[PDB]
Amino acid sequence: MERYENLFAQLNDRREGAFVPFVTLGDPGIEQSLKIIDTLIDAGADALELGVPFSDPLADGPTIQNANLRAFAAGVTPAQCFEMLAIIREKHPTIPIGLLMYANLVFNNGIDAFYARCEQVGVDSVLVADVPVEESAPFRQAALRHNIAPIFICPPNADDDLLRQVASYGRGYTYLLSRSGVTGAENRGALPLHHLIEKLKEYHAAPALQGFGISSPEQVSAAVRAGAAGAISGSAIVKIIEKNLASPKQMLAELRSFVSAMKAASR
Amino acid sequence: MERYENLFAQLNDRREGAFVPFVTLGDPGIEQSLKIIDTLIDAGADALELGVPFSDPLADGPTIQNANLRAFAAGVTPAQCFEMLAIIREKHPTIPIGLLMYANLVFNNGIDAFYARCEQVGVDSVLVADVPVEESAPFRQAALRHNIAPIFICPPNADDDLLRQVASYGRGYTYLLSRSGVTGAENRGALPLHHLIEKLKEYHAAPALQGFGISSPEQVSAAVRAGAAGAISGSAIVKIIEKNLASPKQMLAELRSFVSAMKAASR
Amino acid sequence: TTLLNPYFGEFGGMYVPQILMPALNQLEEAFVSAQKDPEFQAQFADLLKNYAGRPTALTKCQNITAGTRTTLYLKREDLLHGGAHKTNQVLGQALLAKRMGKSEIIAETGAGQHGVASALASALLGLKCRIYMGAKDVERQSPNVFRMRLMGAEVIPVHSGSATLKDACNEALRDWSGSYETAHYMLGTAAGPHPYPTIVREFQRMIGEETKAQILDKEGRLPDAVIACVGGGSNAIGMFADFINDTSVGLIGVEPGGHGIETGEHGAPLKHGRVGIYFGMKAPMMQTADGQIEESYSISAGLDFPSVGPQHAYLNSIGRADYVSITDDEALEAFKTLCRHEGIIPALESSHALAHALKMMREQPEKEQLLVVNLSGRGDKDIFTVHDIL
Amino acid sequence: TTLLNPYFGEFGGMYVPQILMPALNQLEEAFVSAQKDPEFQAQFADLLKNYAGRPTALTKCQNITAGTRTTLYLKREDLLHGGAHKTNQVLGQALLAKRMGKSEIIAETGAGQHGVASALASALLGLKCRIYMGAKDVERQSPNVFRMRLMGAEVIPVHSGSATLKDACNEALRDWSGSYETAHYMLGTAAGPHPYPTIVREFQRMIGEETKAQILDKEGRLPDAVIACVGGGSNAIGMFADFINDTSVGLIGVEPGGHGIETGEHGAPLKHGRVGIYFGMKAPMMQTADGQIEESYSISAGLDFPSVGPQHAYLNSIGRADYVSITDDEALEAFKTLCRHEGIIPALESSHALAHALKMMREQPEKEQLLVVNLSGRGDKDIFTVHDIL
Ligand SMILES: *Cc1c(COP(=O)(O)O)cnc(C)c1O
Ligand SMILES: *Cc1c(COP(=O)(O)O)cnc(C)c1O
Ligand SMILES: O=P(O)(O)OC[C@@H](O)CO
Ligand SMILES: O=P(O)(O)OC[C@@H](O)CO
Ligand code: NA
Ligand code: NA
Repeated sequence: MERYENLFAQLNDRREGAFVPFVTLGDPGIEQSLKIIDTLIDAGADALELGVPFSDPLADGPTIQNANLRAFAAGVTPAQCFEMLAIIREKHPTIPIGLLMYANLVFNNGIDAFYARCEQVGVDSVLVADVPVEESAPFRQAALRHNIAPIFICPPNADDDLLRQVASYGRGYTYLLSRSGVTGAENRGALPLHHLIEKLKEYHAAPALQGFGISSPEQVSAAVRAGAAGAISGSAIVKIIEKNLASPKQMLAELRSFVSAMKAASR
Repeated sequence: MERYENLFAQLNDRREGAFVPFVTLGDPGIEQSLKIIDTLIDAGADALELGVPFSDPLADGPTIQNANLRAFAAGVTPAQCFEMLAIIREKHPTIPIGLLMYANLVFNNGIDAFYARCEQVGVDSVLVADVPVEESAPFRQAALRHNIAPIFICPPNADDDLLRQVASYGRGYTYLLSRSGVTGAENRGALPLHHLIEKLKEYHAAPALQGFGISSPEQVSAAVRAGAAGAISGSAIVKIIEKNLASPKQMLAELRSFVSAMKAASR
Repeated sequence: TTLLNPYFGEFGGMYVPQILMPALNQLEEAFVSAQKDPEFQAQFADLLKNYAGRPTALTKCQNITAGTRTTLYLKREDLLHGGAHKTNQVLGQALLAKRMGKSEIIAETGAGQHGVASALASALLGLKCRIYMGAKDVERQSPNVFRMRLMGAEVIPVHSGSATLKDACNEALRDWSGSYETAHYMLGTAAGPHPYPTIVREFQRMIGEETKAQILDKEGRLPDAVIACVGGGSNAIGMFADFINDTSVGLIGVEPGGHGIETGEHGAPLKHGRVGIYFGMKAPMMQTADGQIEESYSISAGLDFPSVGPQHAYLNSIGRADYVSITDDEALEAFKTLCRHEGIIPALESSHALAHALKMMREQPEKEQLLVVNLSGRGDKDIFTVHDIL
Repeated sequence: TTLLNPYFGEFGGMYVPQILMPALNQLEEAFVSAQKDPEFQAQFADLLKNYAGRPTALTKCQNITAGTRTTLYLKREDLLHGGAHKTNQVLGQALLAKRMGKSEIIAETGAGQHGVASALASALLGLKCRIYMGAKDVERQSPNVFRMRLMGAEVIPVHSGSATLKDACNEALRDWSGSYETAHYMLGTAAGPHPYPTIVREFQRMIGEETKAQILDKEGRLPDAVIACVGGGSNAIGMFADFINDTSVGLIGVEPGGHGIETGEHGAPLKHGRVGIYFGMKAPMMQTADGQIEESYSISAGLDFPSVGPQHAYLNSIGRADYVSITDDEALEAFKTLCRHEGIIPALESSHALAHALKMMREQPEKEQLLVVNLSGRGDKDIFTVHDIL
């Protein structure tokens, strides 16, 4: 399949950037997480970035640490996540679905088997957060054998050799980090990313989605203006979950309002 | 004065040994201790051996440790002991009164001054328990300048040089230890003391009083038969105090009964 | 690209987010440079000798072995400043931090010994130290926490996950992911992403070097085996390293068997766990069937690292080293035996190593064998634990 | 009659009941013989080196002295096996006990460090050890009491008198008065009846001998002064002994000033008590006006001996050594300062010595001076005390 390529073509025809929310699958329970995801899509998400609960999420700040804790309190397992993913794909045939995973969950039962399972349920891409390019060979090879785009992070401290590698190896989109650190809506990246963005385009990298710290409409429009293809927002979304745990209905209303606003900013 | 010499002459004329009780001055209070002492004399004590309460009585077993604790609970001081001694001498003009002291109380305000105070109140002798012959020079010299007999212990582990020294330096009586260890009525000496006794007489030592562990009449008669001039009993007496603290009248009756019995055994 | 191989066979690697790779490459290059630098080597040796108290004694234990043909020596890391072998490598890492121009230290700790060690080195060398510690561990190690603070380090409780060592490991890496330009991460064992397994072995290898010279002096030959406990693998690789090429010398590492391997309440991932990828490396891990990382269990708090150094997994795979386990009750028995027969109170960690030596002796008392146990630390810290059990 | 002079000027002597004099003469003769015996000297040196961890380091403290003209070294007895200097002399006394054919050891202890030391030496050397300890001290030193028992010693609480160190001293002597044929009394400081002051100095004098060689190596000259705390006097005489004939080297001993000398709640009998006769010797004592012996008060439990070694009273009288005092708050400040600036936790006893060095530096910061402080022990035992105060 070529869902990212079809999306970015469509968006380019409308001179629009992508708005891509992140949530942790199963936070705060399977049924509510499925409803959350449908709301994100109905309110204008162009693609999804989705996490699988893990015991030791070392690239995540407290907001996402807490989403994982909530999912674990609900008993959420990787196998349950895969069933959710199949169900999400059965409802929504074209939206790109990307996973953001920790290495041990990919390697656990065999790297090839993980990518095969992603292809069976309809996932389009996988970013493994704790696998740098230097260790990526078996992951990217397995991804490509199963028609899954392997995603790499382009960090702010990237040198030219890394840009070339990222551009060569990645598919679907390039994850352009806003800043150093871990995920979190509190901490906004402010570094100029124009140069990295141009260098990636020069090297024919997959289109760039800016992520980490994106929590407001003006940051979506800023990312698109700098030349990125879009932006990812996770902690900001997850905080709406955390603040509304006691009112599931109000939780969906606020998610709708926020995603609608963030998506409007990409146009 | 020559109270020990007069006593031993008198006793020799009656073929009798001396019976000499020990108590701690001021145990269990000044007034009761004075009454205890008068009872010991009325019941037949030939001489007295008297302790002054001290913080660290390292030659004493638990019975006498406790007498010291009781005297301290009553606030008994060395100066109060000296007043008691003067009063005891004023009541009883001929009985030999010997002190058994720890060194620090003798050295505290000056060794010479201590012996001078003993002469002023009428004491006849002083044994300093933690001064061996090798350290005795200033003590014996001060004693002799103030007409006080310096007493030495002849231990069971005594060699010939020690016997000669004890015989040369001592006056009044020689303290013949029944055994190694510390004071206490529980532990009876059983070593044959005949040889030490003969050697002391050969060297013209002061007459021997056996002490430590003497708690029964048969031990008094045994000491006299072996050639000693008498016997000292302290813990046995002190235990009668300790067991009768709640009945001062019964305490004096039992002390009378015991001293009478011990004195009868010396005849 | 790296200067040194990041793998020991299939184990090891550099599984960190991309943003931390420059910090690892910088550290590897600083280390390679320091190892050829006579001034760095002289400075490290001076602190080891005149501050930490090296060389440490090699003590023969004839009362323990009486009546048998075992001769047993203990390498006395319990006499090193701080009471455990960890002091050796924190001093070298502190010096590497200064060589790179860093002024701040981040460290993780479980039982607290690594945190005390990191705080003391940082106090001596003028570095600002912050320590991450699982909140459950903070609660049960109040003495160590107070020592760290007396030494001027900041101790930050970690409440995420299981609130124990692995979660402090995560938090340390989250911090470094944002502060690597000014801060060095002073990792506490011979594990984690390259180059840490290699640097920690080389900054502990004086344990084995001294042992070799000491045993040759006293017995005129090498040991039949050297025996060491394995929490994360630092004291054991420091003892083993100099003997790896001496093929006649056995290398035995002892993981904690806890309540017994069959109970599942143990800390023996090398022989009884499953390979995974966590904490920057591919190595045997304590983990569930679905791949969630779990804790190690031992009566000894310091054998709590839920994985093991990749060099040990490699030495095991090729059969150069053998790994076994010792239970809580076996370790307690060895602790009691050393106290009573040699007047040395061993750490409950080290007691695992001594317990396995005692089994080698007792099971074949007429076998002639010259054994060295690495006595990795002192056990004054363990007397309450032992008192309460007993 | 004795082989060696039992007095240091007017101080010292053998003020024990006559029954104990043969035991003292026997011990003096065994000691004189051992000191000329190459095999005894080799055996003692071997235990000191390979069991206890001698020589101990001499550590320069540049962070503490920055900005001043003081250079300060610490002699690291905190790194000796057991954590304090007491281990040196219990090993020698254990060997003297065996030389005389004795199989049992009696010892007293206040804070417990001497009891642990005696128990460890007795465990190593096959002696049956019994320890006397004031019941008030038993209650407040549960850790030490448990260490003694883990090492196989019998600990007997003493309830007489004040139920503290002096009363344990008495009880030890009462026992020996009855058991001297089979038991050696392993006295805990350089005090008591001759020959103990002399034997304990000679079995501690390697502290000063090593210091001298170490300072000559590092600075090419002797110290301007060596500074040590004075509880009973052992660590201080062990540091001072080798420098007594080096007239340019100051010898400063530091008694505990407690709450302040003027309060009367102190432990400084050498400069603020009165000479008496107790514990077998004539020496300055804490005592009332009527001559009853009293306790020493200090925040540090181990500076509790209510008198002082007769050699110190003699060195003071002739002006070869100078004695001063340091209060509880000064000792606490020095403890905090060493932890934070050098990463070493000092015993609160040793902290008195370090506090006086810090005053010498701070009061005249432009005076050039090379100082050695005897760091008599480690302070891990004192962290609760310090935590509670703070
Ligand atoms: C920390 C510690 C250990 C365990 O760590 P390793 O890295 O496996 O050596 C073992 N012994 C002691 C005394 C420790 O402090
Ligand atoms: C016992 C002790 C002291 C006091 O005793 P001294 O005989 O005066 O040395 C001092 N420092 C430490 C660490 C001790 O354990
Ligand atoms: O928005 P943040 O800072 O949580 O960063 C995005 C990540 O969660 C997911 O891609
Ligand atoms: O009878 P004892 O054993 O107390 O010994 C006597 C001493 O108290 C006094 O001389
Ligand atoms: Na482990
Ligand atoms: Na003192």
